[PDB]
Amino acid sequence: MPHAFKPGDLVFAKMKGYPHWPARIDDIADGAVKPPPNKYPIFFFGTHETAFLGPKDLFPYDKSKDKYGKPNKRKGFNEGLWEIQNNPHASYS
Repeated sequence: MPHAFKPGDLVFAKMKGYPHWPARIDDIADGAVKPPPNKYPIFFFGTHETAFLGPKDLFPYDKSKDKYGKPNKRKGFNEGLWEIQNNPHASYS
C-alpha cells in the first residue's frame, strides 16, 4: 500500500496552464525556506523550477508515465523527460 510522499519520490506534477510535468519531491536544505503546511517542494525537471504543491497535484511517476510521459512542445519538457528517466536524483543546481 502507498505511503505519504517523501523526498526523492518521482512524480508528474500538475500546475494550472501546464501539462502534467516530470518532477521530484525535493529535500529542503538546512537554512532553506520551508514550504507552507500540507505542501511539498516540487522540483520540475527540465525547467529546474521549484513550486510548492499538495498531493492532489502529484501523480506517482511509475503509475502515470504511460499517460503523461510523451514529448510536448513546452519549453523544458523533453529535457525533463530525459532527466526523470536517466538521472532523477542528480544535482541540477
